[PDB]
Amino acid sequence: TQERKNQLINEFKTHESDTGSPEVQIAILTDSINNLNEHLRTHKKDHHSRRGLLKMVGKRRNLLTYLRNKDVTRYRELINKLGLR
Amino acid sequence: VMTDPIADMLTRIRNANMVRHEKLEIPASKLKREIAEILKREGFIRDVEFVEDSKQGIIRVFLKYGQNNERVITGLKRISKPGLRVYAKSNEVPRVLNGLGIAIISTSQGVLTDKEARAKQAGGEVLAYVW
Amino acid sequence: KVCYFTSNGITHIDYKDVDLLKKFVSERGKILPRRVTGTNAKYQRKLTAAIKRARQMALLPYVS
Amino acid sequence: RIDPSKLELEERLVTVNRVAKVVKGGRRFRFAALVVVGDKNGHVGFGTGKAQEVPEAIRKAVEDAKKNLIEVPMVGTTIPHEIIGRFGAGNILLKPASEGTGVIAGGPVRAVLELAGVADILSKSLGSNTPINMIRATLQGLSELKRAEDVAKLRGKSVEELLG
Amino acid sequence: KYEVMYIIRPNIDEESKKAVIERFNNVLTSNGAEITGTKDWGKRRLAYEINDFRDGFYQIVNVQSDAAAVQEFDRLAKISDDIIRHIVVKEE
Amino acid sequence: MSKTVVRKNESLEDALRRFKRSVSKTGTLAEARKREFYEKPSVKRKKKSEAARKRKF
RNA sequence: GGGGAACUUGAGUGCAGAAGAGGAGAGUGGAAUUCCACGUGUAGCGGUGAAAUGCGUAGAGAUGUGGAGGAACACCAGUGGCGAAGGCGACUCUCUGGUCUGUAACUGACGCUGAGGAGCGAAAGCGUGGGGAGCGAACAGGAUUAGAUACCCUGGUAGUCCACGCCGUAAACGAUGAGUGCUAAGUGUUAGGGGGUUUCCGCCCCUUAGUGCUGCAGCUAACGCAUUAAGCACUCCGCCUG
RNA sequence: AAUAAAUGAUGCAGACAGUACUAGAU
Repeated sequence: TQERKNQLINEFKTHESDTGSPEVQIAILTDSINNLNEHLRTHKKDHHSRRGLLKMVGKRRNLLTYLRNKDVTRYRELINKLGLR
Repeated sequence: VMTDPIADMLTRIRNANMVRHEKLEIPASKLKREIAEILKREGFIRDVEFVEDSKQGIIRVFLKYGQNNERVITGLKRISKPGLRVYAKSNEVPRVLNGLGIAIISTSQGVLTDKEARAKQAGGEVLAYVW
Repeated sequence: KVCYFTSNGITHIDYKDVDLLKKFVSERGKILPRRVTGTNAKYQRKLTAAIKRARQMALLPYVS
Repeated sequence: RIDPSKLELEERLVTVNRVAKVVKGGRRFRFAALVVVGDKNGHVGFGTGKAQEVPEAIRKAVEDAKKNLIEVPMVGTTIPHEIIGRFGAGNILLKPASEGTGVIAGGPVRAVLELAGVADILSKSLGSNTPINMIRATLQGLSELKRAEDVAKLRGKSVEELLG
Repeated sequence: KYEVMYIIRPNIDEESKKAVIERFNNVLTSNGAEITGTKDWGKRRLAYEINDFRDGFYQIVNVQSDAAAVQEFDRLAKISDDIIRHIVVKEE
Repeated sequence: MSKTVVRKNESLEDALRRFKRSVSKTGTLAEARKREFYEKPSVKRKKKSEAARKRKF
């Protein structure tokens, strides 16, 4: 912790202090969901973590829809960069 | 969310009347300013003032009690709700309590009361009643 | 009454404090209640944790 | 304010219900009297009374109603505006009518409106048909009425400025 | 940061106690766990009885590892008869 | 049982006087006397909120 | 309503901290029950309103030592805490979810609800393989009763536990759907923040979210609710029509 | 020299009707 977030921020920062950055939030949610699935592949019975992952995925989907409705160029760029297929 | 500013404005005013308060604070939208000025010129309110601040702007309303203990605005009620819109024509413009009250109606040419709309031969959203 | 941790401004109990845990635990060994010890809820929870760890590390008895 | 009872009144009863109180010996029967007292010039009142006899209960109800009179506007022999009373699950609406319609209401509301001096009113009960609650809701609706001149004085405007 | 405290059986000579201490320290450093602090309370009377002893030697060690030498120390102490009790706690 | 503390140079009932008073601060009267028959978890939990607050004991 | 351009109060990210029985996984624990072995030791032990069935002279119970195994975690414990709900209470550790505090730096409406659908889901129950200390449906026996296929007592299978899967029901209740705004007060309480003297200990005031009691207006058929509404209003969903 | 207040768990009691019953007036 405190390394993956900083790296993703430095990578997806459009401005010097751009931290809202729907793209940054999406990247953070993606990495968190991946880290969560890493341990869910073993502790299959942790349903509360599954609910948290569902919440994160809902946030991700809402952000993706907003970005697509706002700027399709940046939406496609984020797609090509992250591979969120 | 809140789904509408106007209905909450009217209900806040109604609660203020019930409690016999003297002031209020509202985000003061343009239509709210218009309704407040209409009520002012209609004698329902003592005085109204606008407070344009940085956040959004605020408006203060001073409830009126002309006599010992009497509520000028006995009751309010909204009609054109967000989901059931009401549009009235010039010939169907209603009158509140045989012309005793007043109902606000946004028309093709500015926001006007029932009598003003009847005189100008217009119609539109019946967005509130007053008794 | 008056609490001890607040009066002393102390920090994490540092369960090693066998004398403090002793004087805060009943003579029999049972954990004294909050209404008698005068401590706050947070300090009482930390006290329970510390006394349990101590009992686990043979620093205080289970039965007497 | 309280209206004085020194006026000519057309006291008229509505119903007399017989109640019973249970005791070791048995049921004790008492009579409950409902009466509406008022004049046809815009003043009326409601009262009730209880006693082991019919005439005594009637007298008590009349005496109580005398102390509970109320004034009602008489704009054009009718009401200035429509209104509804909602006293205790009893909903009754009252609409103004033309000069030739007449009083239209169920027994108690009709009696109250007649004894009040109003001749042309449209009514309809939308709740329980209990006479006590009917009378209470009618009285409440009549009390919540407002006069044109009173409203003009209150809102700092002229009568014509409101009527047109 | 992590903290480690364990108890050694009393019937052990000083040289054997030191040898066991160095053995467990080497075990901890098997991954590079720096020993940031050590403390030896010495001979203390246990509040309650254990397998065969009423007293023992208390040993404290401060460590900053990756939770692997921790498990090594745990499985070694649980097996070795030199140590009787032990617990690892986070100093956070 | 009151405690392991010994007292001598008193009467026979002087010891019982302090026995019956010191036995209150031990579970001999509550912990070892309540568990004579089972209590369901619900009533088990409600019993504390009732007694420890109402001060019926 | 659609399209275009700006804004932060709504919404969310970060910054420094805070609590919690939040979940899954691994290890550890000492009281207490049962059994076993041994030393001391006799005539009873256990039990009911009373009694008996039961165990005991092949030596019981009790006492003392040691071992074996299985479930739960006393005191702390408190309408205290967490969780969306069921629910979660010993200790240590690995992997993890959400929440609150000042947010103002950041994007600038990205928000609420949600038919259908998916997932989760007390206890009981079922299937596979283990395990079984106590408790204990069915069952056997001993009592009471006119009768007792019960309430009491003695034993006691499945079950209660573990890994996987299935079932998807409860008074699953606060018998009160989710979100937002407004609407007197006193009152304890949890985790925080700011201040008025004090380095403090501590007193007071203010301000956040949650948890409890009494109470104005208001609502209600009454009971009662009352800033955590069942008050005053808006949006969406499920349900009701002797 | 003084001197203490206790202790509490009670076993049994099954049924009663089909059709019946009071009013009061300005």
